[PDB]
Parts: sequence; C-alpha cells; structure tokens
Amino acid sequence: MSEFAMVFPGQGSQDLGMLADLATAFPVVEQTFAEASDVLGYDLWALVQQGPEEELNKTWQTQPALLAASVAIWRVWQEKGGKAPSLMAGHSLGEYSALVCAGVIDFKQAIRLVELRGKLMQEAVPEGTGAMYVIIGLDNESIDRACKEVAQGQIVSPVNFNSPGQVVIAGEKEAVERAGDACKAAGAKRALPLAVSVPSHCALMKPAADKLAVVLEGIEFGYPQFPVVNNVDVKIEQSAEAIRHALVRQLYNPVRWTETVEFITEQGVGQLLEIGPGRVLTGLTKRIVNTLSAAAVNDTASLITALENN
Amino acid sequence: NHPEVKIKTILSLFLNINIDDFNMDANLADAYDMDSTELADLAKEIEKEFGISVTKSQFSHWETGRAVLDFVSSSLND
Repeated sequence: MSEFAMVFPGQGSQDLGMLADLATAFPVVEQTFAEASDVLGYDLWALVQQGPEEELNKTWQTQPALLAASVAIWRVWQEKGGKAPSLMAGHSLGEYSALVCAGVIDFKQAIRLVELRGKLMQEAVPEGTGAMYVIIGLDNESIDRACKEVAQGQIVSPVNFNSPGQVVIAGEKEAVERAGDACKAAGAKRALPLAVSVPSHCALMKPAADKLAVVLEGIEFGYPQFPVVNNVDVKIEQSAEAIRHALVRQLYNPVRWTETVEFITEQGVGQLLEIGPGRVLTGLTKRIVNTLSAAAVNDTASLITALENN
Repeated sequence: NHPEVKIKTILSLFLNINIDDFNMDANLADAYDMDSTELADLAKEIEKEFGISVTKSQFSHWETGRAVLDFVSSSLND
C-alpha cells in the first residue's frame, strides 16, 4: 500500500479565473464560494473571476478566496470518492485550509476567522509599510546575515524556508528593499518581491497575534480526522488548545516548510498533491527531496490524473 | 528591434538546445520542462536585455515562446 499527502498553498498562489475549468465540470465548486459569499456579504466567486487583481491582492479578501478555492478542490476529491490522504500540511494560510479539510474548524466559521485575521494583520502593518521578498539561489546563513547588516533598528528577518536555495524575508518595506539588494550583492540568483499586502510571520505581526489569540478562544475546535502538520513547530496536535496556540504563534514565527516536507517523507509518503490554485508547492517538492514526486490539482485534467494514480 | 530573433536566442540558450530545435508555438510548461522559478530567472534576463520591468503576475502567465515576445513588443511600444 502506497501513501500520499495533501499540501495546501498559502498567499501568492491566488490569480484571476482560478478554478474556472473545474467550476464547469463540478457544480460543488461554485456552491463552496456561494456558502463563503453568504458569510462575507459579497459574491466571492464574482470577485475571483472578474477581478480586478488589485482587490484580490488585499489580504482580507485574498485569504477567504484561497480558503474557498482550496476547500472546493477537497470537496470535489471527496465527492468523486478519492483515496484518503495519510497526512496533511499547509503553507501560511494553508493551515486553515488543512484544518477545515481535516474537520477541526467549520468552513463557514473559518471564512469569518480568515477574513478577520486579514483585517487584524492589516491594522498592525498598514498598506505600504511592509513588503515580502523571495530570495533565490543563496544559503540561509548569508541571507540571515544580510538582514542583520542592513536592519538599522528596523524589523527584518527570513521567515519562510520554502526550500534549500529559496527563502522569503519580511519586515519594514525600505529595510526589506535594502536587505534584498544586499542578498543580490552576496550572490543570490534573484531577489523577487512578492505582491503581498502584509509582511507575515515576523515580529510586526505580534500585535495582531495577541488580538488573534482572543478570537480563537471564541471559536469551536473539533478533533482532526487527518493528521495536520503545523508550520511553526512541524508537529501534529490533537487537542484544541495546542492547535489554537500554534495558530497564534504561526503569525509571528517563521514557516519551516523544508522540515515539514521532510517530516512527511519520514512517514512513508511517496507523493504530494497540491490541493489549491497554481503550482507553487509542487515546484518546491523536487528541490527539497528530488525523489519525492508531486502534482498540482487545480483543474479537471489534473484532478482525474491525480485521482487515477492514487 | 528584432524581438523574435532575440527571444529565440535567449530561450534556446536557457534550455541548452539549438535554435532550430526550439519552437515558439510549443508550451514552455512541459514542452521544455521549465518550472516557476526558472521562468522567474528568465524574466530577469528579459528585463536586462530590453530594459523593461516585469512582475510575478506578468512573467508567470508566459506559457508559449510567442507569449514572451508579445509582452516585450507591448512594453517597448508603451
């Protein structure tokens, strides 16, 4: 018996007309966004397809769209009668997608939490105060040094460790911009700025995380059906209290995705399926392990091929 | 000037193939098996060559070799 795991993408994987091919093939896709639209008070499907992206890149509107997109793929997978995954894991927002798919949080309840989470993060760091930079083709020490050299009494840190030779930094805008130039000077292959509204997973988010800690106490947390590996600790939590505290700590601590993928590999998992839009986490997989296959389930063609193998 | 000749030259040298073997009509995704980041690295070579700006939203949508050309022509025009 082979084993596979589902991985859920974070922020930056959203684009215009995502799940347009799958929506024609499956009515349940548009039903998921319709349920999310009742919570939000606007047609979330209409925002995603029609655009404009500039609205879709606003974090409080970005994350509900990714959550509704990612869960809609899982519902199609479960409707067709696909194989049950051995593990679950999720990047940045993906924890919320994975926890909803795992049966920890309710879908409609999660949309309010995820929307509100975006607003709390935006209150901490206003629009244009901070930015995020993917730094490709450089070791972690050299990136970690480069941030400390150019900080100048401002918050800069490497936050997402996506793969070996790919680290994301976040902090204050100018400090990140000045840090990004220092990494290119050190021999980085590229310092690509992400089009993300808020610098996540850094010390600037702790004011928002303190507010988020009080939110999660109001929300109900069920027992997980599938094992969910968190970003912050690289650990599977069964109890509700431990999952809540992980989601708070996630917001102001780095994402350990390299170790998350390696941990999945240790539990006999031979393949990863990216349950969400784009193909971001698929491209990371080969760089982390090389012998671990992966594919992105974002449209009908990919849905059937992925379903047929496993 | 001569965008197709240079777009043919750059993508041929990037993938380690002859110019004759490369096809503008073909799908970069798995016709030549270049991933997301390799496309981001190509995007930077296009910025340096023509003197135009490109962002993740823009360079990620390039599926064909012609799709890269059409972007460059519109950028130089505007």
